Parts: sequence; structure tokens; C-alpha cells
Amino acid sequence: IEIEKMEKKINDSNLLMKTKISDAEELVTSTELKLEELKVDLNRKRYKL
Amino acid sequence: DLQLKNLEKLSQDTKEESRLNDTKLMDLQIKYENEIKPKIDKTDIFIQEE
Repeated sequence: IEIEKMEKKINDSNLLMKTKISDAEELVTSTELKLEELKVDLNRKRYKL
Repeated sequence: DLQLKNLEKLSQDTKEESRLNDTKLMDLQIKYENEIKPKIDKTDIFIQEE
């Protein structure tokens, strides 16, 4: 029972590695894409001005 | 004598399976603590500092 309990624990832990790494990569990419989109918006606004 | 041999084999299998279960649990906890936990630490350090 103890072995299977902390086996479920380590399985959840491995899922946690995968989820945390994916979330970190996704947020970094989202920040970079937001910076690029803001750059495009600002240079278009500058051209309009 | 059959029942005594059964009890002897029961004790032998009991100690064998007990040490097997114990070894499984400590080895897997060691995998969690010395491989998975350092990976947690490295991931957290990479997220925070970098």
C-alpha cells in the first residue's frame, strides 16, 4: 500500500515536471510574442503619426 | 512436518518479500529524492534566475 501510494506520488510528480516545464516554455514564448506584437503595433502607430 | 515445512517456507518467503518491498520503496523514494527532487530544484532555479 505504501509502495503504490508513493508510486502514485512519483507519477504525479513526473506529471508535475512535465506540466511545469511546458507552462514555463509557454509563458516565455507568450511574452516574446506579446513583445513582437507590441513592436508591430507601435511601429504602425508611429507610421500613422 | 508438512505444516512445519509450510511455516518455514512461509517465514522464508515473508522475509524475502519484506526485504523486496522495503528495497522497492527506499529505491523509488531515492529516485524521487535524488533524481526527481534535484530536477525540481533545477527547474525552479532555471525559472527564477534565468
